[PDB]
Amino acid sequence: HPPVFQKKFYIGGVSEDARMFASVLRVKATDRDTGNYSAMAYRLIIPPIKEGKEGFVVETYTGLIKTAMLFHNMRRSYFKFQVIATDDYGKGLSGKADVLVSVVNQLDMQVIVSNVPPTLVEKKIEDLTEILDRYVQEQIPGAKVVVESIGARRHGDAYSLEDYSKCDLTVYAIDPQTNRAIDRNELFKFLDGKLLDINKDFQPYYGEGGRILEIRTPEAVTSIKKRGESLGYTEGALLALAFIIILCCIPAILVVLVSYRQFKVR
Amino acid sequence: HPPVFQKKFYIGGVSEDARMFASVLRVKATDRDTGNYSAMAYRLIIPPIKEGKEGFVVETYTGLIKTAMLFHNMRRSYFKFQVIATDDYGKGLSGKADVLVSVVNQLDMQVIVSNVPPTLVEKKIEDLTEILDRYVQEQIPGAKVVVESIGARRHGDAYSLEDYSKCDLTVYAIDPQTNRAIDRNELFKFLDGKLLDINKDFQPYYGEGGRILEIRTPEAVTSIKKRGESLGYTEGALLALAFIIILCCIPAILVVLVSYRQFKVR
Amino acid sequence: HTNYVRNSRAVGVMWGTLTICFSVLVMALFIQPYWIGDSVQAGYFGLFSYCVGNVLSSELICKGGPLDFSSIPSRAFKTAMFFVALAMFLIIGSIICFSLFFVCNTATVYKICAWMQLAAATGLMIGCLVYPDGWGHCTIRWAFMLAILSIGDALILSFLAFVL
Amino acid sequence: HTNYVRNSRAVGVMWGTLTICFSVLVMALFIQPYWIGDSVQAGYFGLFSYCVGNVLSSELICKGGPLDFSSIPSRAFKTAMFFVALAMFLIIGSIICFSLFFVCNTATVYKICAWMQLAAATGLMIGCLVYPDGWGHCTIRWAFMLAILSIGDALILSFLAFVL
Repeated sequence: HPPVFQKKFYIGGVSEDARMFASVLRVKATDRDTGNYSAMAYRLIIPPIKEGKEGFVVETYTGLIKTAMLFHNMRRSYFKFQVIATDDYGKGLSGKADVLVSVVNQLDMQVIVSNVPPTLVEKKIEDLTEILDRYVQEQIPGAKVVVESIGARRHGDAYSLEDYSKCDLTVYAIDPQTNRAIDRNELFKFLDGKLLDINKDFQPYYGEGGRILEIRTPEAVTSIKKRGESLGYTEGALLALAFIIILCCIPAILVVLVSYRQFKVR
Repeated sequence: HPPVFQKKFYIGGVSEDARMFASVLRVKATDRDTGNYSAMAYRLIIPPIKEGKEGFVVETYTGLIKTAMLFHNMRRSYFKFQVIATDDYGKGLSGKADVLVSVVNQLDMQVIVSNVPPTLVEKKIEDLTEILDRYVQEQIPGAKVVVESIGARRHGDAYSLEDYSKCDLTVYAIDPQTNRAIDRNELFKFLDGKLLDINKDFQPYYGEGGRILEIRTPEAVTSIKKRGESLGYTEGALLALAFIIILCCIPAILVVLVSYRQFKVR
Repeated sequence: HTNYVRNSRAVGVMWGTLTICFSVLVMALFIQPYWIGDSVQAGYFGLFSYCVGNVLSSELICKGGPLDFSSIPSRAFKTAMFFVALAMFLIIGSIICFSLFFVCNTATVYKICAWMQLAAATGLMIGCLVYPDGWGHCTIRWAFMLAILSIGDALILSFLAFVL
Repeated sequence: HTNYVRNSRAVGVMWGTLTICFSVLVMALFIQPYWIGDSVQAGYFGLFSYCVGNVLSSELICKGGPLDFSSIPSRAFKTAMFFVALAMFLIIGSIICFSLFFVCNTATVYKICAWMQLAAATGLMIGCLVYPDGWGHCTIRWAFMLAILSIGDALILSFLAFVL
């Protein structure tokens, strides 16, 4: 007998400098009645990719989707494929579903900062993403917050300190219609407009004296100005040489004009 | 009743630019007879770290060790701590064990290259590391191959291509005595001396027509020469200006010497 | 007209000095790494070789150097390279017309080097006009501005050379 | 002695030109980014500010610039900075002794600028000797080699200034 999916279209998304076989998500095609879904073999049906890439993989008895490709300078290479789940340890019947996965850069990142330790954040990240994608999908049904990395709060000397009482949370939702990565400013504005409604909700999750603080910009956005180089001073020295020598030659022209003029006079 | 560990000292190790909450390893303190070890709560006892770091974490009902700290320029900050496992969903008795974890750079990496697709490698990585740490611990009991990243084979234009028939495998073993990271050349030589003995062994694992090919050096070692800048040509232009002007002033000295000498003569 | 012949031989050896100064200036204009760049791709290309990359990428590869007469994309870049290389060899020949100063007349050699600096200013003007036709954001580097100051430089050198 | 006075006024305006050339040379020696570096830490420090980092690290921070008389570590670096800054202001004063050329005697102003270039060569010699005492691998950059060529440069300028 075939399994029963939770969502008929599971929804994924990864990043550019993500490593090989990173955690995309875990799937669950449930058994219908008996709950004997440990005999399920989650497998794939994958459309062909250039150069023979397998690209997106999954395990068998965990359902955890992993990656089989690198992303040197690739961007928004959105991939749709099929996933199956075979009953009877890979012998019974099956149902199939599809997954979209996007590949995001540093510029498709906005940090959520709250006033809690980050290990509690990564502990309760399931319910955190659950409450987010509960109160965000009223924008668009088809949005799914994809957590990138959960660090301590970057601040200080060129954003190189860590606050442990606070946290960094790197997220992005899903484009279900044009099916690609999402720029950081709509990532700001779709979240920031309903901030207090979810500040209500994290009291069984943050605890007490806890709330969402701010929605700020990552660190490598600042480095974009830094890698752009400019006019130095050695260059300016050579330009100053040219300006010096034309500044020398002009009075030479005028004095030799007066010279040949007085040569004509006397 | 307390659990039963597999090894009384579990052994870990991470890298420098590893991300937050990365897969260190999974622990297993087994139930002794009944096999009812789903009521085990794997928890920690951690010595204090500077600035209030929690640093190394673990989950509860999976045993998977994760990270709670970043590594801007840190190196060989080896950490020993305690781990517990409480019976009865966190109410029974416990046994305790310890874990050493090192933090390695790009320079503590050597790539294993074989002639197999990388997804089969990451599939059978358990048995791969098992056969490695079977036939390597005859060097030192206390060595544990720590796989960093499994990519396709870097070659081509400045090592920027991928071979899918072949594979990259970034490993390192463990220092159990001086308890720190291991440089790449002993990582080469401890493996390369018994290559054919393990080329025998991967025939149920690679399949047929498969063996270990070579033990080569990662890509970022080459970039170390590239970041070292040198004398340009604008610099050389200014030096040439100085050399020109001394080359002009020396015959001026000699001609004005002859000038004042002939002034003395006539 | 004693002070006027003082001025004559003075500005003659000034031709020598300032000419070899702009010889190494134009040679520096050749063997630089920076011609025209951009900061929004993200590249610091240079029309003989070109390092082109993307955002925050560390490793860059410039494609060229000692030419094969086919390495750079635009033939307009090849032709302007030939103009400015003729300007290079011209100013080396102007060092040679300084070397041929003591044999012939001053009014001879001044007209020789005058014809030289005329052709130098003309060829540099043409190459500087050719580059934007070979060509989309840009950040222009110091090469073209050094060249456009060298325009008026060789213009003033040729004007005072016609004066002498 | 007509050709000899030709030589006299010729090399006088040569003092003007080559002096202002080394004025902008020493000003370039000041406002560079590279003093002494190293490639095995991994840093490109510069004794007024210092960008120090490690292997393959992208972001660097130079610590200094317009000084506070306390920013740089070594007082020997501060004192050698004061020597070479006196050399800077000296060569600016040598542009001023070129500006005071038309009032007094030639033999007066040549001895003035001779005393100048004497003190310039002496102070640059002292600062170049001081830097290795302030100081472990190194890769020396082009600053010290430009300075050590400027040593013999100002030496030759002062020698021919004593000649004139």
